[PDB]
Amino acid sequence: YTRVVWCAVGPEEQKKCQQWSQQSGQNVTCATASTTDDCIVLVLKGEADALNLDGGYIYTAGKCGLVPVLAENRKSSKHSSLDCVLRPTEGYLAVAVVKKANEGLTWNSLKDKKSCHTAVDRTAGWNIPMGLIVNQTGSCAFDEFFSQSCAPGADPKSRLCALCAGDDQGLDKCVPNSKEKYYGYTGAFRCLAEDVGDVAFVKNDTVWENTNGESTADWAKNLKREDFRLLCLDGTRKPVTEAQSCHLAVAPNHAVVSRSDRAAHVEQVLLHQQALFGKNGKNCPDKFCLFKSETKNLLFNDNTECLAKLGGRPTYEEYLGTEYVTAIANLKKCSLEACAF
Ligand SMILES: *[C@@H]1O[C@H](CO)[C@@H](O[C@@H]2O[C@H](CO)[C@@H](O[C@H]3O[C@H](CO)[C@@H](O)[C@H](O)[C@@H]3O)[C@H](O)[C@H]2NC(C)=O)[C@H](O)[C@H]1NC(C)=O
Ligand SMILES: *[C@@H]1O[C@H](CO)[C@@H](O[C@@H]2O[C@H](CO)[C@@H](O[C@H]3O[C@H](CO)[C@@H](O)[C@H](O)[C@@H]3O)[C@H](O)[C@H]2NC(C)=O)[C@H](O)[C@H]1NC(C)=O
Ligand SMILES: OC[C@H]1O[C@@H](O[C@@H]2[C@H](O)[C@@H](O)[C@H](O[C@H]3[C@H](O)[C@@H](O)[C@@H](O)O[C@@H]3CO)O[C@@H]2CO)[C@H](O)[C@@H](O)[C@@H]1O
Ligand SMILES: *[C@@H]1O[C@H](CO)[C@@H](O[C@@H]2O[C@H](CO)[C@@H](O)[C@H](O)[C@H]2NC(C)=O)[C@H](O)[C@H]1NC(C)=O
Ligand SMILES: [Fe+3]
Ligand SMILES: [Zn+2]
Ligand SMILES: [Zn+2]
Repeated sequence: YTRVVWCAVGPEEQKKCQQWSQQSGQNVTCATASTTDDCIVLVLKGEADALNLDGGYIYTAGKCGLVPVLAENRKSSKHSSLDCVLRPTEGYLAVAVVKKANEGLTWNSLKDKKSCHTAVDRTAGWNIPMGLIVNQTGSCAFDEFFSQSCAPGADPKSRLCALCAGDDQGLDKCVPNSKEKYYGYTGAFRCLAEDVGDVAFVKNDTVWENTNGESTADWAKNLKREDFRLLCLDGTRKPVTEAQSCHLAVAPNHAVVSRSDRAAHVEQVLLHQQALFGKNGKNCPDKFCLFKSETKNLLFNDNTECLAKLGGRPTYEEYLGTEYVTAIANLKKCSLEACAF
């Protein structure tokens, strides 16, 4: 049993995975697909074992029978005595971010503006904001709400992809993987930073991690936190320090999923793999770190301190929470219970 097949989304994740594979002595090997959905299909077919997923994708995976295994745990300030692996996860803050200089833009004036989304089907980038917008407008036409968008995974010729940029060669426009310039947390924040969009749907951490010298990347080098504002549901604008009083939702952390017949073994191997290449890993600062990919968030989020045990051996619904599961199901009616594949 002792060989885990990890699924990588896109060529950049594939490269990192290959490095991990070499360093793990082939205890981990690599399968690769173009999209997260395609990776879930590989796992369902038994052609890969596992991958780490945003909550929106956990919903897709879970409807198809895949189970949560371990969750991303970032650094916190509660349960400080417990080991990271045993410390309870605290979830992240889904936010809507704008430029301070874009004065008078509020939650209530988002119609017909330009939006930047992590990807279709993702928690902070899509399910939360679009679910909120569908409810408030009483309309399923979320594809006509914003004048233009970058929402990787949408129809490339549609307005929802109009702001996406693709790769260096301008290939792979609006593809839901790291090849797309504006993909994921960092890509969506870049879309806002460069004024391609008026609003970015990301998480609190993303803003902090890419401002005030935290990034060094060419587009982020010079970005200041005070130049950004958060949009609150009450129509107010707040500095990015008040994320706890001005968010769209609290999201369940990204988590590893696998088939239930492989979950126990995937868990065993990963706990060992992070002991070697995780935050305080025996071979991280010397050979390879599993949670570092130059602010690109490949395979895992770069802010992951460890993968933590779940406890309560939760179903995918228990992991996501009944509050969030029903929120997706209400949004999915616009696009009742079955596997998508
Ligand atoms: C978009 O609107 C949806 C419909 O109003 C809404 O779904 C509703 O969510 C609430 C709260 O999560 C559910 O009410 C629940 O209230 C308590 C929670 O403790 C439970 O005891 C009840 O059993 C009940 O589940 C509604 O049932 C649910 N409505 C429907 C028809 O599914 C979404 O939350 C809204 N989406 C967003 C993103 O806000
Ligand atoms: C919004 O996201 C921010 C980025 O994740 C986050 O700020 C981070 O908060 C932690 C503590 O919660 C800080 O603490 C770290 O640094 C100290 C020493 O400097 C260490 O002792 C800790 O172990 C820990 O590593 C981070 O420095 C800080 N990150 C940055 C770059 O500012 C906010 O807390 C988030 N806001 C909300 C409301 O959740
Ligand atoms: O919903 C019933 C179900 O809840 C489970 O707790 C949840 C889940 O496992 C956690 O990952 C999640 O963490 C947070 C999430 O962002 C959001 O739900 C928020 O409201 O709360 C957390 C952050 O404050 O919490 C979920 C419950 O809120 C239980 O583990 C499970 O036993 C129960 O059946
Ligand atoms: C690859 O996996 C094997 C099997 O788990 C590892 O070998 C084990 O090492 C552990 C931890 O030090 C010991 O408890 C076991 O006795 C070993 N088992 C066997 C059968 O070899 C190995 O350490 C892993 N290698 C890497 C680099 O990940
Ligand atoms: Fe997410
Ligand atoms: Zn809240
Ligand atoms: Zn349970």
